[PDB]
Amino acid sequence: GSDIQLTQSPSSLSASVGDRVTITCRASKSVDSDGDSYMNWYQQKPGRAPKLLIYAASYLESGVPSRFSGSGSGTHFTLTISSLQPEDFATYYCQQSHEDPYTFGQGTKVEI
Amino acid sequence: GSDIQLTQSPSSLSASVGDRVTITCRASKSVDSDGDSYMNWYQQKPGRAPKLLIYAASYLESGVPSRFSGSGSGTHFTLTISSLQPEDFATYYCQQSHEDPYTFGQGTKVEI
Amino acid sequence: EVQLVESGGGLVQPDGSLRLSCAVSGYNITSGYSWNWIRQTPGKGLEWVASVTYDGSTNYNPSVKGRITISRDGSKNTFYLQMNSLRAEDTAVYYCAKGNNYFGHWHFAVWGQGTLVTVS
Amino acid sequence: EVQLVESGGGLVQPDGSLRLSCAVSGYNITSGYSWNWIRQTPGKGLEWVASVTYDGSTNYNPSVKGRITISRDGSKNTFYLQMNSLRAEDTAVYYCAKGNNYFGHWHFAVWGQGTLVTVS
Amino acid sequence: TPPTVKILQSSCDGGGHFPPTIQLLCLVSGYTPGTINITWLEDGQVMDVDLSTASTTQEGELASTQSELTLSQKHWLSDRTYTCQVTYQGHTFEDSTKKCADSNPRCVSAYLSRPSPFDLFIRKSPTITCLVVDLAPSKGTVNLTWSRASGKPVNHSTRKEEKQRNGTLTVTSTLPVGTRDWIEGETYQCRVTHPHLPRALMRSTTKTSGPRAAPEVYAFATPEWPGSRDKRTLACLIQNFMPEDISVQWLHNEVQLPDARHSTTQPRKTKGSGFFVFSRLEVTRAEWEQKDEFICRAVHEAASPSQTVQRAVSVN
Amino acid sequence: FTPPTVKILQSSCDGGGHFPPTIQLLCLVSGYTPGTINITWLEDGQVMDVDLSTASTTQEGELASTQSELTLSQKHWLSDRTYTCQVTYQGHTFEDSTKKCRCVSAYLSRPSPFDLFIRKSPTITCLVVDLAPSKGTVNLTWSRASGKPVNHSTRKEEKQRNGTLTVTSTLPVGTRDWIEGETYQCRVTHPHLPRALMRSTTKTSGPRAAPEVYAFATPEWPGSRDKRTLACLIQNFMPEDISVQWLHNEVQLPDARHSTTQPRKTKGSGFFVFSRLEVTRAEWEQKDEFICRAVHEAASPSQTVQRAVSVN
Amino acid sequence: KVSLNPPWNRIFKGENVTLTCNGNNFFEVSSTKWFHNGSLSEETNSSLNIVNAKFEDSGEYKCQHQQVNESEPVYLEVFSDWLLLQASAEVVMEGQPLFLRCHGWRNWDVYKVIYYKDGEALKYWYENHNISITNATVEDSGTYYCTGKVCQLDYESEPLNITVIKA
Ligand SMILES: *[C@@H]1O[C@H](CO)[C@@H](O[C@@H]2O[C@H](CO)[C@@H](O[C@H]3O[C@H](CO[C@H]4O[C@H](CO)[C@@H](O)[C@H](O)[C@@H]4O)[C@@H](O)[C@H](O[C@H]4O[C@H](CO)[C@@H](O)[C@H](O)[C@@H]4O)[C@@H]3O)[C@H](O)[C@H]2NC(C)=O)[C@H](O)[C@H]1NC(C)=O
Ligand SMILES: *[C@@H]1O[C@H](CO)[C@@H](O[C@@H]2O[C@H](CO)[C@@H](O[C@H]3O[C@H](CO[C@H]4O[C@H](CO)[C@@H](O)[C@H](O)[C@@H]4O)[C@@H](O)[C@H](O[C@H]4O[C@H](CO)[C@@H](O)[C@H](O)[C@@H]4O)[C@@H]3O)[C@H](O)[C@H]2NC(C)=O)[C@H](O)[C@H]1NC(C)=O
Ligand SMILES: *[C@@H]1O[C@H](CO)[C@@H](O[C@@H]2O[C@H](CO)[C@@H](O[C@@H]3O[C@H](CO)[C@@H](O)[C@H](O)[C@@H]3O)[C@H](O)[C@H]2NC(C)=O)[C@H](O)[C@H]1NC(C)=O
Ligand SMILES: *[C@@H]1O[C@H](CO)[C@@H](O[C@@H]2O[C@H](CO)[C@@H](O)[C@H](O)[C@H]2NC(C)=O)[C@H](O)[C@H]1NC(C)=O
Ligand SMILES: *[C@@H]1O[C@H](CO)[C@@H](O)[C@H](O)[C@H]1NC(C)=O
Ligand SMILES: *[C@@H]1O[C@H](CO)[C@@H](O)[C@H](O)[C@H]1NC(C)=O
Ligand SMILES: *[C@@H]1O[C@H](CO)[C@@H](O)[C@H](O)[C@H]1NC(C)=O
Repeated sequence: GSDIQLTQSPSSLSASVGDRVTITCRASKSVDSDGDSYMNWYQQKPGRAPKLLIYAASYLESGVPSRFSGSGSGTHFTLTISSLQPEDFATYYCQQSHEDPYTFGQGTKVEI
Repeated sequence: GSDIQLTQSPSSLSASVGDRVTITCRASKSVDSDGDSYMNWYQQKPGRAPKLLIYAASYLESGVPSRFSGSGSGTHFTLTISSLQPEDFATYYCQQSHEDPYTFGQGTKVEI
Repeated sequence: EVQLVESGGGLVQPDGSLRLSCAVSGYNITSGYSWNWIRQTPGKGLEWVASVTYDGSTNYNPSVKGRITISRDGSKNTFYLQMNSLRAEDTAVYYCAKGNNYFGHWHFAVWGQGTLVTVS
Repeated sequence: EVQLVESGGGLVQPDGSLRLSCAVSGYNITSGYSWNWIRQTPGKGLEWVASVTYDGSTNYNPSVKGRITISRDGSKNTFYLQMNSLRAEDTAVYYCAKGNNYFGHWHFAVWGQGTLVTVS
Repeated sequence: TPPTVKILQSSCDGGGHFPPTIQLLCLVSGYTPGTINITWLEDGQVMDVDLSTASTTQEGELASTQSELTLSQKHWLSDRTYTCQVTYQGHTFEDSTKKCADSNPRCVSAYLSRPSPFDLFIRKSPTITCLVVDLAPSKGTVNLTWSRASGKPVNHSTRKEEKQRNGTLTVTSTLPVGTRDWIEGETYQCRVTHPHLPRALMRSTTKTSGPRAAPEVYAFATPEWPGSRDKRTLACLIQNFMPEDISVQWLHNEVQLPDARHSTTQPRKTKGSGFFVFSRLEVTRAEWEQKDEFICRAVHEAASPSQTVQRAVSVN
Repeated sequence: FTPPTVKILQSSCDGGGHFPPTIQLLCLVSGYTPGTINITWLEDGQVMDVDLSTASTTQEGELASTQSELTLSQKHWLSDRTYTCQVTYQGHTFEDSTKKCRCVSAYLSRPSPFDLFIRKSPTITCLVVDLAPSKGTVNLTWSRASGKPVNHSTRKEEKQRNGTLTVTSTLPVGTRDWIEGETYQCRVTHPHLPRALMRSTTKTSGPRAAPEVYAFATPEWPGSRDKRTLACLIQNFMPEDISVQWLHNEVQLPDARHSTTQPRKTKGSGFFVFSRLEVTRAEWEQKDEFICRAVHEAASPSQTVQRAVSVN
Repeated sequence: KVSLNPPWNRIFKGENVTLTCNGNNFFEVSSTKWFHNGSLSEETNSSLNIVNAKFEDSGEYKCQHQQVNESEPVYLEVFSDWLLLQASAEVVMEGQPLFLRCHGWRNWDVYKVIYYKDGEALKYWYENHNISITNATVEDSGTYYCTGKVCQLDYESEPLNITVIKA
């Protein structure tokens, strides 16, 4: 356990539609090198395949809506959604990509 | 009598082609009304009809180069010219348009 | 558009009478915009005389008011100026023009050739 | 494009040996975009295991390497993994993925379906 | 000979910081000499004479006079208009200055919608709208002034207040239009007036001028494919006209044909200085089984004696 | 003995605070006993020729007062560099310095299929605009999503007449990677940024659809007839990027004669573009087949598509 | 008791601040052991100084003279971004003045500034405007972001989940 451990906050949330909802995962040490944060964002679909959400901690892969917003600084990093949709119930993850081996958070599932 | 007595400044001038020149009609009272003075500046070529140059001291007439610039407020009222051409060397005028009767200057002729 | 033919300039005698004219090419002058008589004393200032609008509302220069009359003919589409009791100072260059307004404040974009009337 | 076929879930005794496979549908893997194996323990954490790219440059996890190896067949377009000496805690869900490069850092477009290994 | 006035002024340092005191030396030269009385004007009123420290340097007949004034820093940073005002030989020769800050203290944006010839030559009932953007939702009201150049009486306009989704407020206003006054090019102006305003933003417009030119028209249909025997398309050609405002329309079987079915290209000039624009519209099956005369029609000013040119078409 | 008193004055901003196109920097050296006086100026330390400045030493008995004016343009002050008028007097050194009291846009080219299919020479240009210059590094990174070692690109500059500098760069590409859609990332850096900018694209996505290309003829007018104009249509395809071209008698036809339209999508979710081309008289007396050819990806077999349309 | 000059706490990189705890040790019989991240300090006086801050010196901070009553864990916020609201105090008692301001990068010229009650565009003004709420009340908590005009581009600053303590 000599590497950076990843702690998400909160763990799971019951919600409703259209809500402006937010999560935060935390690291131990800061690796923000060259003005770059080497973090990525992930979603498994429960019973099915995983999915990258955001690469390079700010950039979305092609094929998503725009209702989603990741941010933060240092070891504190934070993802936000402005409006809930019926398709939004899954399990969600963040992950670092600077110093190998690459570490993971505990995971986050959303309820209603 | 109680007319707002004009003071064109200067009386006349000689220049070269391309000179950035500035000229003021000076008044006695303020015609700034609703934040607006009612003043137009003029010019007549020698042996020709006159020509209005800018209406309301802020709004151009059509078919002009943009190298000219009017200004001034209160009783000070100013025209600036950025680049001089030979076809500009003539006598120029200005007039208040606020309270009737409407008054006049002496005309300042520019030479090259 | 509108084109101007001043008519009625030359040598005149003082303390008499003179009817002016200025011929308009390209308008029905009863419609709108003011119709104006403007004077230029040579070597000297610029002299507004009088004005009549399309309805016939009429202003004069108060310095000259009491001396001069302005007439019109919109079937002919020409307006005139019967000036009487001339003076020695009336030797001047005469420009007819049309009024163009903004908020009760007027302007004359157009200029005729201007006609010199010299009293002799 | 590219499609993925994992293979080989089952029940094997601890401290034994087995082999894997990972079938590629749509690209000759020999030319770029690293070829990788992934663990996830269900109900618990996640694991990048190892990484081998097209020129044959390998990387492993230091806590785990010393008992497991990885093989490759790009002509059959299929790469594999022989496992050895496993304990009870290696019961997990196991994924296969495809590296994508960015500035010395790598990522997956591709996620497996995940196969279940359950070892006592 | 009359003098000319120029101002030479203090410099911010290598750190760009203002000096705590400001030395205002106005340099005055170039006059056949006489009596000289310089006054200083902060915002037009005569400043005190004691802080004016002048110097009269004259070289033969050339006199390079120079009058130093001394402020503190925030005296200048009060954004007041300061002035060196010489009186020469009974005349006055004056130079002004003011604190030079940044720019653009507003940049309000508004719009104006000159209407369609359809509402001039077909419907012939024009209503013009002037459309203000970026309106601050506040307390003090506006004073709108629709206005003219001919000075003749007006009808009643509109006023459309709405708080905007992105936070601000919106007001536009609409007025019906007479016909021939625009055809003879009457000029119009709606005017703002508000308590926030140190200025006022006004826009005016009239009929756009130029020479006049009549166009040339064709239109062409779709020779069918083996795939589609019922669904075809039309398109209509135009060229070489001035000035270039058009209402374009579509006629078939005394039906003003609908809109979102079709589309229409943009005003683009020709090398022969006319313009050229196109459009397009699909074909369906049963309509030609109904009737076959179709007109991409358009409204040009130099089209005559009804401001239009039409071209009825048929199949094959 | 008295040491000199050095101060700096400049030109003036007017009663609205505007801009003379030339600025006059008057370096004064007042209050000193005469002796050994030589004056210089240092623009960022660097010196220029001795004919940009002017001075008039005023000597008042035992005291003296040197003034020294330097005139440059406005744009040197708008260049925002530092000037240092300096005098040598008895070894004891006194001086003063003075300078003046941004954005970054970039683009990326998408080349023609002619350069891909027919000219067959892919060289991608990455485009940076608004280079308001500094003194530090502009370290750029052409980079790859696959990250194989790259070849070398172009590097050029130009001071624009609205003032600004620029850099763009052009790197050669292979073809087949783009045929397979490889993605790349040109990337400049700068120290003054709080954060930097990345940019990337590649060959487009979706399925593929071929178009319906046609072109037809015009009739004549009662006015004049020797100068007619033909045009080209296309419709209902995916994707959109197409070299369109013009062929007659083994001659690349001149570009500025024909006008094309913009890619708009059809209402039936395909795309459609049109064009235009004037003809004149004497060429139909020569020949009649003038080929508006184009290059769609799904065109067959060599991405070849035209209709040879003529007159009569 | 930490007396922070300036009482603003969230910063960019490479910046300077005055760090001062208790004024009851005004005569300072025992010196102050400051605790970056728990780690004991070296500052002789009872005032600590930062010039041109580092990211890695951030986070949990405490001090003490020699009494059991140790100071509070104070947490620090070094940044490198484009848009920043800027605050003084979050855990705010009732009836207190509240301080509200937004900040731009390297303190530059931003305009057309809307303050946001939790999504609702609560107050716009053309430029910056330091908002005061002189007394706290019940319905004041929330999560408040900012918007403005940056080099003609337009972004949105972070929203901050403000908690009110209610007595
Ligand atoms: C809050 O949201 C508002 C939504 O109402 C924003 O209003 C929008 O403002 C922009 C800029 O002012 C508008 O863009 C154009 O404005 C007019 C209107 O164009 C058309 O608007 C409607 C479509 O939205 C149409 O239904 C109308 O028929 C109308 O034709 C155009 O005239 C402008 O053109 C101007 O700029 C072009 C270049 O782009 C120049 O070539 C022209 O000369 C001209 O100067 C703009 O293109 C936008 O349409 C408008 N939305 C409306 C009215 O529906 C508002 O900006 C936003 N506020 C903030 C602070 O975010
Ligand atoms: C000083 O004058 C310079 C001389 O023109 C100008 O520099 C210009 O910078 C602009 C910045 O937009 C660039 O203009 C275009 O930039 C790209 C390139 O597209 C086109 O440029 C090619 C050559 O540069 C042409 O051969 C082709 O027509 C090509 O298509 C475009 O992306 C821009 O369009 C728009 O880009 C975004 C995307 O929508 C818009 O948001 C912008 O508003 C912009 O309009 C421009 O077409 C270009 O580098 C250069 N101008 C040209 C044509 O050479 C510039 O006007 C001025 N600069 C400053 C700082 O004042
Ligand atoms: C802003 O974020 C804060 C987090 O600091 C939120 O305040 C928290 O609200 C939750 C909701 O109950 C509480 O946290 C937990 O409460 C349970 C029982 O109430 C308790 O057992 C846990 O120990 C934990 O405290 C608590 O009231 C509060 N947490 C703290 C420590 O402040 C808040 O929801 C967010 N929103 C706003 C607008 O304030
Ligand atoms: C913070 O870092 C230094 C230290 O204050 C500042 O730079 C200057 O340092 C010199 C050295 O004596 C002094 O003139 C001043 O202490 C500093 N000048 C100013 C203007 O403060 C630097 O500017 C400060 N900037 C920040 C907030 O990062
Ligand atoms: C200090 O914080 C760092 C985070 O960078 C952490 O790894 C370490 O455990 C902390 N402890 C020390 C050394 O004070
Ligand atoms: C101008 O209007 C008058 C008013 O009736 C009319 O008598 C005259 O004929 C008109 N002239 C022209 C040229 O229309
Ligand atoms: C990959 O390419 C090599 C080299 O041509 C070839 O031998 C091999 O069969 C190819 N494999 C696949 C799966 O296409």
